[PDB]
Parts: sequence; structure tokens; C-alpha cells
Amino acid sequence: SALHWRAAGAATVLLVIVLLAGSYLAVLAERGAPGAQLITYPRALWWSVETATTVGYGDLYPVTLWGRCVAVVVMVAGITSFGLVTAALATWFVGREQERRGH
Amino acid sequence: SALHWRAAGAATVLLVIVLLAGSYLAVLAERGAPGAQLITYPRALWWSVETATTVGYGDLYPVTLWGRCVAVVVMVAGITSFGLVTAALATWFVGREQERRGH
Amino acid sequence: QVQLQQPGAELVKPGASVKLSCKASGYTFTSDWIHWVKQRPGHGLEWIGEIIPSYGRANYNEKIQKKATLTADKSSSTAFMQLSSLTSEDSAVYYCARERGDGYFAVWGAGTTVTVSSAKTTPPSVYPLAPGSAAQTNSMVTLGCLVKGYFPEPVTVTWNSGSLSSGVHTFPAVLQSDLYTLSSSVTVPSSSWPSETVTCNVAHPASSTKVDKKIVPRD
Amino acid sequence: DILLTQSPAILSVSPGERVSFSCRASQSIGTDIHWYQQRTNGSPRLLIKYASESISGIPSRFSGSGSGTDFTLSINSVESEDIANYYCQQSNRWPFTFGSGTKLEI
Amino acid sequence: DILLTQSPAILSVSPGERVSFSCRASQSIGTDIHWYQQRTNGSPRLLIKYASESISGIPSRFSGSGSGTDFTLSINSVESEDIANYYCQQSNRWPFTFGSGTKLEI
Repeated sequence: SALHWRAAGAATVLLVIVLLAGSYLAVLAERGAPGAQLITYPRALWWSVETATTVGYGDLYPVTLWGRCVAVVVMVAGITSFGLVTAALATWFVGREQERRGH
Repeated sequence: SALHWRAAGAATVLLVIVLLAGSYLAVLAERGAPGAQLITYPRALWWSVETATTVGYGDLYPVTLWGRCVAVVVMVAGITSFGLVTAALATWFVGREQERRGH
Repeated sequence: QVQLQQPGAELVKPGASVKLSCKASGYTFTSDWIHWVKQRPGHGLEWIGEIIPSYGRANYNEKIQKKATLTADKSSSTAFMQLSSLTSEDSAVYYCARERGDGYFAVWGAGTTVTVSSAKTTPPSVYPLAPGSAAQTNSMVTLGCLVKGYFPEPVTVTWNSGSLSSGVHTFPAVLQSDLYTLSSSVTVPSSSWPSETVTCNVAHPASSTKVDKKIVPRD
Repeated sequence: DILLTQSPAILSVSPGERVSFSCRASQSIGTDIHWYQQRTNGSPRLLIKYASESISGIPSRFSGSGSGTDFTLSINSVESEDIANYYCQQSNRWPFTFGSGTKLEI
Repeated sequence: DILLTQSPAILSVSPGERVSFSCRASQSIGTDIHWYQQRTNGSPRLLIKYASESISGIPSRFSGSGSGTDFTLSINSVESEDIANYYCQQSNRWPFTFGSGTKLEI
């Protein structure tokens, strides 16, 4: 197993951890903010996924400071992850094209 | 045809399959959920595209568990695809710069 | 074609159950949804539920007492609705409709007339109505037949097996001693009768009886 | 659930006049409204889909307009064959729902 | 805060009849409404969660429907053990809130 496949797996694990903690911490941050909708665990988990994927349906979002702080970690974890899968797919295509010219 | 061009084509085919099934399965998951809007096939197909591209206009989104599950597959298929086109464009630029130094 | 075929009538003792059918023809896609709609006499349309036959999932109107179970037979393109433990609140016409998954009911069945009663099925008696010996004739003439003493509803009265649509009324049944009665009326040019034949056909779906009765002058 | 209101319940018009049926929905449903005709002892028939789109087989005489919460079915020049009950029906949100009905009277 | 309105405050029905309790919320809360029963000198008991989902231990007789702002708890065929106060409760937005209560009277 090459470094880039394990970084990928690692990031997918790490991202899942961030999605889970993020759910739990989002609810902890938002309860007590009048008007908040990010306040039960099941839908925070859905919220954290749509935040890490940057799909932003706008059905749920944080309205407190620490909720927003939690959100940023999820977006960056989400974006770095999906980006690392790409950097991993590129080293693969690049290695497979250097065997394809002998090198 | 080099590996990265066929992976790309493959992913574009695979993504279209996921968009189609995703439409059909989203409607199947959401009907029976009061308030659901993701409940006819034409607009689910539009929804699945805006989900795979991560554009999130928020005009339509799932509200059930399995609808949300369906959504995640579409986002990840969508993101992996568009990412694989990038990894494919990079192996091309990298091969064209190694011919550009003799190597 | 006729795309949805439903039985015309079912009589059900109070507390019993019954299985309505709906055979579809024409294009059948995997995306197709079959819907069922309840209409009490003189009331409006009421969505009961929906099934997608290719996959088999069904959803019901949660706002009303769930009397129904939806099933489908992919082999025969036939959808079933199983209404159980019926009361007189459940007496109505039940339409099936077909929705392509795009939100509207493009085509509908003719509907099945479910009557919840303890009374027995009774085929109707069909009596001619010809003018009397001394009725003077206009440029038109009016005939009829008297569909008396049937149960349950409905009956379908046609004239000359359907070719006579212009000039026809069929009055709503009246109920009297657990037996329904209505009459139907037809108007044709006075020349055109009886030198051209006039017959009323009376189908009573609940007893699977159809009868003809010609209208001749009184001898 | 979305509640479709059809007022008035009866509509008296004179022959050849233009007549308009009002469907009001309890929230915005875009254009996902559809119109049915049901004559005496008949089954419903689709007249208009998605607020305004025509169905073939349906007289040019029938039209539809509206978006959001206010919807209208119109008949340029009524005639006797148009005597029936007219229902609207939404497909914006589950479950589908029906208007209470309007009778046309000439 | 979301205000849950329960009108009417008392509900008189005859035995075996079907009865319906209305919860109206001051804004759309999806299906995040839940129903409780509180008998005389008892504590509240959960009957229905998320508008319509059944709780085990709770008679088949109890059902719920609704989405958005209009919510209904129903009892097919009332009986004497159903005499109590009935409360709704939303979890869509912080803080949770309660309806004012409806008494069932046979």
C-alpha cells in the first residue's frame, strides 16, 4: 500500500471522525441560541455531511459563534479530504503513464 | 487511449448512472414523508445534478433518512468524478511538460 | 383503448372486507405509480394512497383512518386495494388513476361503487314506458323504461346498445325499503318510431345481469 | 399538508360568457397545480397540467394561469357540455391534495 | 419562540366516536411535533413522535398527521381511559415549546 492510498484512507477515517464530533459539538454550541435549528443529533449529522461536501442546501446552518467555528473545521476537513483523494488519483495516473513510456 | 482518459470517461458514465438511479431512488425514498418536495422524477433529476456538482441552490433537498443516504452517494460520486477529471488533466499537463524537457 | 379497468360494484357486509382491482393496459413503465381516490356521494375527491408496482412500495394518506392495504401483481399489470373492517362511512366510489411520476393523474378508471350494507343483492326489473292509447304526437316522441327494485347501486342504462345518446335522461335512483328505483327517458323524432326499433339495455354490475327491453306501442 | 381552497363553490354564468375558477393554496407551490373536470356520474378528466400547459383532446376553450398561491382555470365562452365539477390538485409536496370542487352552472 | 396553539381547549365526544386534536404552530416546523397524554395527577406520556410515528406500548387507536404549521392527533373510537389532557411540543427550533393543552371529555 502506497503512501497516497493510505493518506486517502486516513483522510476518510479522519473525516468521518470530524463529521461525528462535528454533529455532537454543533448541537452543543447551538442549543441556547433562540431560533436555532441545528439542535438534534440525527440532523446535525446530515448537516455535517452537506457541510463537508460543500453542497450547501441551506436547510440547516449554525447561527452561533462556536457552531460556526465547528462548521469551518468541517468544511476544511471536508475540502482537504476530497482534495487528497484527488492528489491520490493523480499520483496513480502519473505513475501509470510513466510505466506506459518505459521509465 | 491512456488509463486516465478512460477512467474519466468511465467516471462520466458511472456518474450519469448514479444521477439516474439517484433520481429514481430519491423519489422512492421521499414519497410518504409529509412536506417532501423531492417527489417527481423530472425535478429529482435536476436535483441530482445540482447535488453532484455541489452547487446547492436549496430549491430541492431530501428530508428522509434514505433520501439523505441517496444524496450522499450522489455527492461523493459527483465529487470523485469531477476530481478524477482533474487528476486526468494533471497527468496530461505533466506528460506534456516532460516531453517539453526531452525526458 | 381503456387504460384502467375496474369492477363496477362490490357489496360488503358491515365489518367484512373486500379487494378492489385495477388492471392497466397501454404503456406500463417502471416509473408508474397507481393511486386510489375515494368519493362519497355528493362529496369531493379524497386521496387514499399510492403504490409503485415495479418496486412494490405503497404510501397512504395519514390524515384518514387507515382502512387500506395496497398490493400489485407485476405479472398481470393489476393493482389491488384491500379495504378492511368497513362501515357505512366507507360507502363510496373508488377510482384508480395512473401517474407517470410527474405529479398529475393522466388517466382514471371508471371507479368501483362500494356499498356497505346488510341487505341482499337484487337484480332490477325493467318495464317499458310507452305512451298511452290517447297521447297526441308532436314532432318528437318520448319513451322510457322503469328500472325498479334493485340493490345495490349502480345500474347503467343505455339506449339501442349505446347508439342513442342524443335525447337521453336517467334520473337518480330513490331508495325505498332497501330497494332502489330509477327511470330513464329517450326522445326521437315521432316519424322514427316504432318503424325504427328502440331498446333500453340495463346492466346491473353487482348482480352481473344485463337485460334488454324493447319499447313497442301498447297493442 | 397543502390545503387547496376553491371559492366560490358554485359559478353561475350565461352561455358564451367567459368564466374563471379560483384555486388558492395554503402555501407557495410554484406551478404544480392541475385541473380536472368531472361530469355527472363520470370519472375525473385532466384539463390542464402544471397551471397552464394544455392537454391534447381538450378544447382550445380551456386555459390556466397562476403561480405560487393563486391559480385560475378559465373557459372562454362557456357551453352546455362544460357543465360539471372542476377540481384542482397539487403535486408540489407530499401528499397530493385536492380542492373541494366548484360546480359550473349556466 | 415558536408558539403552539391548541384550539379548542376542551373536546366533547361520544364513546366510540373518532376525535381529533389540532396543533397549529406559529411558523413552519416540518414534522418536528410530538404528542403527550397527561391523565389526572399523572405525569406526561409520549403518544406520537415526529407528527405521525408510533410509540410501542401505545394503542393502535392513536394516530397523528400533519406537516408545516397544521398538526393533528386522532383517536379512532374514544374510550374512558382516553380521558386526559393532550399536549403538543415542537423540537424544530430552540427552545422547545409546549401547546397550551386540550382536555378530552366523553
